Amino acid sequence: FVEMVDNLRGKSGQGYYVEMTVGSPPQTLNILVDTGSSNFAVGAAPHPFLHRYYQRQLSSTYRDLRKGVYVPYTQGKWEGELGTDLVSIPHGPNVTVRANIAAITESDKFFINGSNWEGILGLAYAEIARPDDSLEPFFDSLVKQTHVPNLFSLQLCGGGSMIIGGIDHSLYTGSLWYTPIRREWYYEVIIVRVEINGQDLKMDCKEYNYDKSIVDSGTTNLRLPKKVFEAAVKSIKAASSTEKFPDGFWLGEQLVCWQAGTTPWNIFPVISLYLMGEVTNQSFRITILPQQYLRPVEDVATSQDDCYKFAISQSSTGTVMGAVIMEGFYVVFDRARKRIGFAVSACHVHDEFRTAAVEGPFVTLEDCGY
Ligand SMILES: COCC#Cc1cccc([C@@]2(c3ccc(OC(F)F)cc3)N=C(N)N3CC(F)(F)CN=C32)c1
Repeated sequence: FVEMVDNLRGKSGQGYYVEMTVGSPPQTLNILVDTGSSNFAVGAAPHPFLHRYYQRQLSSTYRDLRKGVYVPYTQGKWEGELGTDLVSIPHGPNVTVRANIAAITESDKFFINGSNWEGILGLAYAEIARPDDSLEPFFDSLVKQTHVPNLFSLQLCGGGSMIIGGIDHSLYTGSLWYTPIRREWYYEVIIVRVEINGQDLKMDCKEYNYDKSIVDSGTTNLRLPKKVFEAAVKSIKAASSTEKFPDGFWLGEQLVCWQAGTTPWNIFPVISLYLMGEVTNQSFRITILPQQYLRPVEDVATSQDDCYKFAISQSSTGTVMGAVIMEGFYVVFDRARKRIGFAVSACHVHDEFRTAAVEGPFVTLEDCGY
C-alpha cells in the first residue's frame, strides 16, 4: 500500500492528521486521526485557530439533515449542524463516499492553536457517535459503499502512516500480536498485568481496566486509573531515585530540563503492559521506553536544553493507551476480526541499551474486565 505510506503529519502533543477532501468541488482540510471518537466533525465557520474551514454553500453535493448537534464534554465543548457530503482521502483508498458531516459552528477548548488540523475523523464505533448511534461513522460508510476491507492500521512516528483496508508489512518488524476488542464502542481492550522495570505492580487485573481500557490516537498521554497511576509513579520515582524532580513534573503540570543531548534515559524504567491474548489466560506484552513517556516540549526559548513533560497521567474514566504508547508500534485495527494487533514499528524508539518490544506468549494460571 505504497501510496498510503507517509500520509500522516504531526506529533503526540497536537495530534496526527490526514489530508481529506469534503464536498464537490473538493475542499482540502487536514483531519485529526482519532480512534477515541466516532464523528466526522469539521470546522464550518471562522475560528482564531482555524486556517481554513468547510464551506457548505460552495458544495453542490451537500445535503442538510435539519438536525443540530451539541457535544458538551470534560476537556471542552462544540456544537453544529448535521449533513451529508462526498468525502475522499487523497493519500488513502482511491474512492469517493457519501458520509455524515458535523458542521462545527461554535466551539470551546476543542481546536488547538498551530495544530494544523481543521476537523476530526472519528474512527471508533457508532455506539459512541453523537447525538446518538443512528449517525453512521465514516469508516462504516466507507466499508458499506466500497470493496475496502473492514480494517485500518496506524504507524505513528515521533509523521506516520494510515493504511486503510490492509496491513503494510514494510511498516513493522517481527510478529503481530492480537488483543480482543472487548466491546465495539471505543476500541476497548483488556490489560492483564503491568510491570515497571520487570517488577509486577501486584494488583487485581480488574484495577488496570477500571472502568474500561481503550486505544486512543486522539489522546497524547498514557492515562491510568488513580490507584494504578499512584503505584506506577512510586515505582518510576524509586527506579530514578538518583535525581529528584518537583511534584509538578509527576502531575504533568511542569517541565524537566537537562542540557542538550544529556537526557539520562538509563535512570528511567521501562513499562510493560500485558494485553489479553486471543486464547484463555494467555497474554503478550508491549514494552514502553522513557523516550515514549517523557514527551519533549519544543520551545525555541528553552532550546539550550531538552525539556520534557511526563506523559503518564491520572484518569477517572479508565486506562487510555494514547499517542505516546502508539508511537514506535504498528497498530492494526482489525474490525472484521474484532481484534487489535501490535508489532514493533519500523520507526520504533531505541537506544544502544534498550528497544521497544511486542513479545509473547505469557501464561497466568480470573476475568480482568469490568
Ligand atoms: C492527540 O492530541 C491531539 C488532540 C485532540 C483532540 C481535540 C479535540 C477533541 C478531541 C477528542 C474528542 C473528539 C470528538 C468529540 O466529540 C465527538 F462527538 F465529535 C469529543 C472529544 N478526541 C478524543 N479522543 N478525546 C479524548 C477526550 F475525551 F479525553 C478529550 N477530547 C477528545 C481530541
